[PDB]
Formats: sequence, structure tokens, C-alpha cells
Amino acid sequence: SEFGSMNVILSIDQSTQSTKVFFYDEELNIVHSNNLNHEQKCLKPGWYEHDPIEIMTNLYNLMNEGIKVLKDKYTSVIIKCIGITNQRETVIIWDRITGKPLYNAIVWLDTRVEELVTEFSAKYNNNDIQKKTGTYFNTYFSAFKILWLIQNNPEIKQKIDDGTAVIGNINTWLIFNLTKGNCYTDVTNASRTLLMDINTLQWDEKMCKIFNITNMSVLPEIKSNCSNFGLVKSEHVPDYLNIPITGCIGDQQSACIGQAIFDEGEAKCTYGTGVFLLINTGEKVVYSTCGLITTICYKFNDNDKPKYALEGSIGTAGSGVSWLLKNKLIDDPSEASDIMEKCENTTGVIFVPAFSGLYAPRWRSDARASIYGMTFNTERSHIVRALLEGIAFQLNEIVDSLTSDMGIEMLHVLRCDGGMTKNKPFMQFNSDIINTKIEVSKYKEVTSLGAAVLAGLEVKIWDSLDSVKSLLRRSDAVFHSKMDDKKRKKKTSEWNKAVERTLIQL
Amino acid sequence: ISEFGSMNVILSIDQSTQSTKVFFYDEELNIVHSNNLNHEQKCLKPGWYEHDPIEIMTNLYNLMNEGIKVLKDKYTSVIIKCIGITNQRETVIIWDRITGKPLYNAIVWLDTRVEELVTEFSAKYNNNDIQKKTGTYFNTYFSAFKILWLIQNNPEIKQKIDDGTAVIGNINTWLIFNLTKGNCYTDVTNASRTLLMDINTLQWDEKMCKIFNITNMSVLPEIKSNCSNFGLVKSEHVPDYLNIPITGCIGDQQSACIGQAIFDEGEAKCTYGTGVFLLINTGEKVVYSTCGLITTICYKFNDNDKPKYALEGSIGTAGSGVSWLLKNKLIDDPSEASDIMEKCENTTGVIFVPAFSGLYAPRWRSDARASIYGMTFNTERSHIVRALLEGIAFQLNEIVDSLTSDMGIEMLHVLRCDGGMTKNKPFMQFNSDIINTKIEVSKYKEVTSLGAAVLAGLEVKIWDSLDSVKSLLRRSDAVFHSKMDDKKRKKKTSEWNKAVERTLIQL
Ligand SMILES: Nc1ncnc2c1ncn2[C@@H]1O[C@H](COP(=O)(O)OP(=O)(O)O)[C@@H](O)[C@H]1O
Ligand SMILES: Nc1ncnc2c1ncn2[C@@H]1O[C@H](COP(=O)(O)OP(=O)(O)O)[C@@H](O)[C@H]1O
Repeated sequence: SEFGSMNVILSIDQSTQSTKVFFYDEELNIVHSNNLNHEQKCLKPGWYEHDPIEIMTNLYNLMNEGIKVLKDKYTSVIIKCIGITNQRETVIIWDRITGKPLYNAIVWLDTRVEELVTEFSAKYNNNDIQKKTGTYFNTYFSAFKILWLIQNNPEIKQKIDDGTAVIGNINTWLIFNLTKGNCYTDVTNASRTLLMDINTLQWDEKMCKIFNITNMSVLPEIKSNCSNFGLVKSEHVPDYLNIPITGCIGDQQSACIGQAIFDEGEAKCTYGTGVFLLINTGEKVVYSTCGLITTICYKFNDNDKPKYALEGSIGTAGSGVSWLLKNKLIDDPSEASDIMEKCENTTGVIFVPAFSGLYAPRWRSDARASIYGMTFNTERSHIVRALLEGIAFQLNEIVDSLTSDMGIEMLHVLRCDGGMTKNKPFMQFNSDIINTKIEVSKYKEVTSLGAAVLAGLEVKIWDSLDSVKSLLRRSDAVFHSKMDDKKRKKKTSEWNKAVERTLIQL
Repeated sequence: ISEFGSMNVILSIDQSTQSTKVFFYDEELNIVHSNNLNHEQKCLKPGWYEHDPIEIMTNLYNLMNEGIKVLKDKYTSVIIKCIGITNQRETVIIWDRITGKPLYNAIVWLDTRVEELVTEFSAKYNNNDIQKKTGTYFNTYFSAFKILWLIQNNPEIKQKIDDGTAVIGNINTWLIFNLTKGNCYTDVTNASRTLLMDINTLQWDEKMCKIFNITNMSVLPEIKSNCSNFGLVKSEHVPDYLNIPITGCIGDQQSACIGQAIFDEGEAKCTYGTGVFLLINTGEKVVYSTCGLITTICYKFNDNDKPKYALEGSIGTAGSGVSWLLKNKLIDDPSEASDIMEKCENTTGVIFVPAFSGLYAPRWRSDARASIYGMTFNTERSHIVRALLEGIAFQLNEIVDSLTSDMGIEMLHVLRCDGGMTKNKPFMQFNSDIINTKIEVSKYKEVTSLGAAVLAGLEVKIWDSLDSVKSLLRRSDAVFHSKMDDKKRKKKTSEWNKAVERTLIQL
């Protein structure tokens, strides 16, 4: 119909929970979006799988309905290019010629490989693994899952050996189906497999040896984030025939592009159910001394030195707000904002909210949630505030660890997203204790945003990264530290003591 | 009007902190009638706590006169045979011996204006010699530091003590003085709560009075035994009571031991109310505590009798931990606490050291705070509520294990329990397990007025022997025996010990 010309960028965000499509214009407004859940298959405990075909069929459905919606509004709809971003680590093995999965996707959240990680960790110098791949052995990354498949599945062992299978992360799987055969990954995804030399950006021989990948040609070419990943040829999305796929990045790194985290000492934190952090380390490979992850932030082109990052997680810290709600200590999450406005301090109350142990730098799985310093005067308010403060303290320990390893004194910025960022009193406390400028982005959808940006740069939609930079840096709330260093030292040491009581062996 | 025949009764007066109660017991110890009246709890500035001695007296006369009218409007021949007095202890009044005017309000045991003096006097004296003399260290609760404060900030009180025309009395003395229009008496149990009595010889102490500026020892009432003739009622305020004998007198906590039939060594009572505190009968042995608990007099029936002794321990306002769960929405009603301990068999590793006001005896750590340990995302209101309740039991067990170690015994004969936490049977059962004791909950709520009726009736020979009353008094309404093996007790109390360690370790 009637409304004229419309040039768009398709950004696909294939998430854990669902599949999203965003149609961006070249000013980076969302002209249209939709999404579709897929089933989160948890068979026995610790298992977590996806139907790779369900995901693909959801994707086609979304692509086809989006373009009809756009074409029913505008006169000349042009989809210029396609950006792909995705749940990392999650792995599929399939048949190179029919494209049938030889098994479901095994999601990053899956832990059936826990016993193997223990075994292989007892046998190998985890220190040499960290130098090679940027991380110790773990249950999240793809390799131990690829291994489990090789060990409990004769067909997968055999078609890996004969060279007629493909081992792919979700991006590879998306691009292979859309282009009817192309076998690619990018640097950021490749870095989440346990198979890639973190220094040379190549599939690693010794790592594959460790993991029984006997034939290295089943692994897709590692491309850079901007690159030609092929043309759409699928007959499932007829309107998209011959449209170029031109950006590809893992979700967490995509959100760094959406948050314009481009230079060293620039960092982004998500405060959702999970609370985790990425610090851009410039062109320097920094290895952590406290067990945090060395990753690839991005590499735009083949000529570029890649930019590196450091990664840290405090698990599902935002679920401590759900736990206050279960125990009636608040009635609505919004009440947490209210409480931290009214309540200036906790009157000496400290909450070490280690419900699942303490993560980096301490690494203590045996730590539990502990509240200290209460009197008859203590109220829901004080306990709720302490919990929230306990989240900030954990986060500060990670920042103080990563910044110590990087040889810097302070973060340039911490760009923040997720639902806890609606709490401004809480944002302010994080700024105080960490000693950092905190900016909350203008955009919710920083993850799809980064893939659109990458895809648009590759086809030269904008004339330079600087053109997009100032668009991307728009903040919606800004925070500077209002706490003196003497008071920071005093509080974080009261925290340290409370963590000591929590951990001392008796 | 009044046609239901003959009625012989014992009057029991319970002059409490909060109010004044009258109980008319028959000689089967049924309550034929009771009534009561609040008096004002005066908290001027912080730490201060006073009563109007006249308001109390006037409440008492009002209750006495309305009770007897009620009885006389029902019965044909009402006979009030004797009167028993029990009372809030430690609370002190100084008055004029001849007019009976108070020279100042009563200063309630709960009052702490004397805190600086206790600190001073404690820096100066061997608190160890004080304990041997009086059964306790210096404190803000007992009468002497309040009598002292009065002497120091009040020239009239200093002067009329010096010249011999004033009386220093606990609430019993005050009651008996006004009722009999002049008699000046106390009993052994009240005397023991003044800081002025030799805990061994039952005499007012010279040296202790020296310490406290009681320059003239004749202002102190004669120490009587618990059964004794305290005088006849002569007051014209209660005309119907003229010439009725006052024949029992005891401090409230010791009266409850009499009502709970706590007569032999190794027999103990615990109250689980807002406050949670314990008394263990030590037989005829004066046992001094090695952990700062109080050596007191349980009772002495007659002048010929060797007194029976007790040990006393308090965990402060532990029952208020249940109010704190309610403020923080962790339960909706105290009754939900019983429900929770039925359903919830354990706390899945969760421990609550409920030290809201610090830890009392044996540890004595004012710097301890309330602390909760061992939680995961799976922890629920139930687990925290049960942990708190279990934390109360563990504190109590430390006190029992202290007192029993000083007494040279291995186990309590019984623990007779009262208060509203005793409606929670799963909680009573856990205390029985951890402390390792038989727990009996009495048939009677009103064990405090019960004891004074018993004492008054024995004095006038209403019953033929203490054994006559004993079996009546020992009626229980619930009984608990330990269902926990000693290996599990050792494992739990040692997990508790470690949690108290984390709470207290200095960093
Ligand atoms: N006003 C608030 N104050 C503190 N925490 C909040 C507030 N609102 C939401 N949260 C927490 O934020 C998380 C939800 O944020 P979101 O980013 O949508 O989660 P997810 O990462 O699961 O998508 C939950 O942990 C929730 O309890
Ligand atoms: N079912 C119960 N479980 C646990 N505690 C209870 C229960 N019912 C009442 N309580 C507590 O008992 C105390 C009240 O008992 P009571 O002996 O009447 O108090 P007080 O000593 O103030 O007169 C309060 O601490 C109250 O919260």
C-alpha cells in the first residue's frame, strides 16, 4: 500500500528463550519487530536442549510475516542486508548434505558434561588451557558437549571421522539453512567453543586432539564480524532471495556493539536475572589471574587487529529480588526502588547474598546466603537494601580484579542495561562503590542493534563507524560517583569482613 | 439476692508490672472470682520507668471491694479466711514512716537511669565478692542502685533515711504497710532482690549498706519467711476485710515456682513469653554461678526451715523474635509459628543466631547481632521462622548446660513451662530434644497468684500438709520427653556453636 519508500536492515536475534526479528531503518529506528518462543527441553535434571528445526521454522515464519506487514504499509520496501546474532556456546551437529540434525541443540545452560570437566581438569594443566583458549575447562562452552556426543553416539563419531558432518554454533546453523549450504562462523562465536587459539584466531589442533575431533574439516571457516556470509537462497523465505548476510556476532559481543563499547577500559554490565560484565581490553590479550574469561570483543575486517575483552558473572544475582518476593520481604520489584530512596543506609546490616556460592575472584561454591548485624529495630527495608548492596559489592570485586589484571586504575565507563537499571538509587550505589561513571543506554534492544550496525557497515550504509558512534552513545540516565574514597574503603572493608565470617572454616 | 450458700476463700493479690490482679480461690484452688486494673507505666525520659504508688494502692482497694460485693451477691455466707501477697520484685519505694506519703514514685525494676553508677561501682569493687555476699554482680534491676540514686539526687530522702523516719520497701512491704496501717515487713525472696541481703545468712548486710549509703539500717523492714503473720487488715479503705490475716508473701517469680510445685533440687521452671527466663531449684545448697547467672532464694516456709535456693537465667525478650518475624511479614499470625514447625521438620542447614540484643549468659557478648546463615534460593519463610525458634532453644540450652555444670548434676528432673510459646507443641518438643529434659506444661495459667494462695493457706492450716496440695499443683496439660539421640544432639549443638563463632569472631 500507500506510505512510500523504506530501506531496512534485518537483524535476527536467535535467543535462548525465543527468536526475534527487528527491521531497522538506516537511522536505526525499529520500523517493525516480532518474536516466537521455542520449547526449552529439560529431559532429566541438568539437561537442556532445543529443536534446531523448530528454531529455523520460527525464523522463517517471522521473516515472512514481517515483510508482508512492511509491504502492506509501504510502497517500496527494500531489505538491504541481514545481521545475525545468537545464543552462544549452544551447539548442533548435523549432516553436511541433507542438513538433518544428528541430535538436538545442546544449550549452553546444559550441565550433563560436569563429570567430564572434573575428569579432564584433574588430568590437564588448566593453566595451559587458559593460555590457549582464554578459559579453563567448563560446562558452558561447546567442546565438552561435542565430546559427549562423540562418546554416546556412534553415528556422530562416524560422520565426524568420515568428514560428512558439521559442528556449528547457532549462527552457523542459521547461515547454513538461509544460504542452503554455506559453512561459517565468526571470531566471537569461535571463541566460545574451547577449540580456537585465542591468540591466532585459528581452530586448534591440540584442543581438538583433547576433544576427539579427529577430522578438523567439519569445522566452519572463522570469518570476521563484517564479511559476506552468503546470499539468502532458501525457498522457505521466497521474498528474501539474493539478499546478503553481512554481519554475524555472538549476542554478548553484539550488545557491546549496540552499547558502543569500542575502546580499552570501556565496559558494559547487564543487570537482569543474571548479572554479568564485559570489559573491552583494546588489542591486548589479558589473561585473568582469578579465573575470569579472556574473549574476543570483535573484529570488523580481515585486516584488523582484533579487540579483546574480559568477562565476569555473579550468576543469577537478580533472582535475589525474586527471593525477597517469595519471603514477602517486598510485594513488587518496584518497591525495591522505593526502599532504596527512603532508606539511606542499612544501619549496620550486611547481606552476603551467596545463594549459589561466591563466584570470581574468591571461587567458593560452599558459601551460603548470610545476613549480619540485625537488632529488633531491623525492618524489611534494611534487609532488602543490604541484599541490593551485596550485589554491588560482588560486582565491585570483579571489576577490581579485572582492572588489576589490565594494569589500569579505573573504568572509562560502565554502560548498563537490564531491569535492575530502572532502580536509580541502586544504580547510584553501584557508581559509588565501583567508582565509575554509569550510563544507561537509550535503547532496550542493544543486542539486535549491534548486528544491524555490523551488517550496515559491511555494505557501507554509513560512511564510517563515527557516523553511528554518536547515535549509539545516547544515554537515558547518567551516574557519577558521590562517595569519597575513605567511605568506600570503610564500607568495602566491612563487606570483606562479612565475607570472611561467611567463609572462615570451623 | 444472695442464695448459693457457704463459700470459704483465699484472697491472692498479684501486684504486677503492668496491672494489679485479685484472685478469690476456694480451698480446692478453683478461681471463684478474679478482676484487674492497669496502672500507668511512666517513662519520662529514655531509660526511666516509674509507677504511682498511690494509684496501685487505690486500684488494689477498688478490686478488693468490688470482688467481695460480687461474691456476697451470689453466696449466703462468704468467708475470706486469709490473704496471700505476690508482686513485681526489685521495684522500690521510699516513704514516710508516719504519714505513709511516698517521698518519690516507685522506680520500676525495668528502669536503667542507674547504668553509669553500676559501671562506676563495678570498676571499683571486686564483683566477685559482691556475688559471694548477695548472689549477684552489681546491676540496674535490683533495688540498691535505685535507693542510691534517690539518696544522691534527693536531699529529703537522704535526710529522712539518716534521721530514721523513712521506710525503704519493695512492693510487698508497700502493700502490707497500707493494708495493716503500719507494719514494716518483707520476706526472704524479695529481700534477696535488693542487693542488701547476705544470701547465706538472710540478714540485711552492713557492708552492702555501707557501699550504698544506707547510713541507718533501721529503715529496712524485718525479713520474714514466706509463711508468717504479716499483720491484720485494719484499713478503712477496705471495710469488709477488717481483721482478716495476711499470711503469705513472696516475689512473683518465686510464687510461680510454688504454683508449679518446683519443690526439690534439680526441679526447674521456664517461662516462654515476651521474656524467656528460667529458675532451677538448687535444694539447700547455695550454688554460685561461674558464668554470671543469679543465685537466689526459692522459698522458706517457716523460721525453723533451711531455705531452698535457686539459680536464675534470662535470654532477654526472646519471644519478641516472633513479633519481629511479624513486622517483616515472615509470618502473618503467631499461630502460624506452630503450623510452620509441624510441616517443616528441619531448616535444611539454615541457622539463625537470634542475638537482636546481644548474647546473654554464658557468653555475655553485647556486641553480637542477629545473624542468619546457610540460605540458598530454595530457603523459604518456613525455614527462617523455624531457625529463629530453634535459636531460642539453643540459647536456653546453653544456660541449662551452664547451671547444671555448676550444680554438679547431669540432667534436669523436669522443666515446668508456661507462657504463650508453650501453645506451640512442635516448639516445646524441640526444646525437650535439645536440652534433654522432660517438659511439662501446667494445667494452670495463673501459677503466680496460685503460689501466694498456697503459702497463705498452709500458714493457717487450710490443708493438712504440703503433700495434700502437691498432687493438685502437679497437674499437667501437655508432657514432652526427648525424642533425639545424643549423637544428633551433639551434631546440632555443635553446628550452633560454629554459627555463634562466626557471629562473634573479631575481625
Ligand atoms: N525496580 C527494581 N529494583 C531492583 N530489581 C529489579 C527491579 N525491577 C526488576 N528487577 C529485577 O530485574 C530482573 C528482571 O530484569 P530483566 O533484564 O527483564 O531480566 P532477564 O535478564 O531475565 O530478562 C529480575 O531479577 C527482577 O527482580
Ligand atoms: N504459637 C506460637 N508460637 C511461637 N510463639 C508464640 C506463639 N503464640 C504466641 N507466641 C509468643 O508468646 C509471647 C506472648 O506470650 P505471653 O506469655 O502472653 O507474653 P508476656 O510475657 O508478654 O505476657 C509473645 O512473644 C508471642 O509472640
